[PDB]
Amino acid sequence: RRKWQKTGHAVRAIGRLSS
Amino acid sequence: TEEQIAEFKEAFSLFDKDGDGTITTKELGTVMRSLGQNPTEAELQDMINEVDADGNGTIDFPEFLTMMARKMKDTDSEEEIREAFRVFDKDGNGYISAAELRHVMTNLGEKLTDEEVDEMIREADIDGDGQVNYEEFVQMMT
Ligand SMILES: [Ca+2]
Ligand SMILES: [Ca+2]
Ligand SMILES: [Ca+2]
Ligand SMILES: [Ca+2]
Repeated sequence: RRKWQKTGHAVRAIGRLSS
Repeated sequence: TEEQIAEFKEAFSLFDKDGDGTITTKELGTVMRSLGQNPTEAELQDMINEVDADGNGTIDFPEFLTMMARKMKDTDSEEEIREAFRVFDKDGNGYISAAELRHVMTNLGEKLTDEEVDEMIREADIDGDGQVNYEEFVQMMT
């Protein structure tokens, strides 16, 4: 799940920035 | 703590392709394009500027960690996660398959085996249906 967490954060990092 | 901090770092590293310690506008557009996004140079600058505290043109780890650590409002976090699920769920069928998880993981540069991906699906697949639904993604994402 560390692969999930790590990846989710990255995908989330883009969302945050996209604002 | 050290953990979430290190998680955030590992994420940072998905972005910082060169390992120079900073995410340039080019690295941002790279990761974005991988994930089916297609931002214009303009957007990419505005994006990098939104979080470049030291006005140095690039975003370093502590600028990232700062973004990544900001308090996201509940209703907002939920929204953020829905949008994230939608990056995995490419077909938009409300379920994340192993095919989709494989694409995302691979585009992000992450290197895993078909067995590892299947494992990720497995661990997150509480309802044993071979696919990861929204609540499973959330249960896993938090
Ligand atoms: Ca870099
Ligand atoms: Ca900076
Ligand atoms: Ca799907
Ligand atoms: Ca399921």
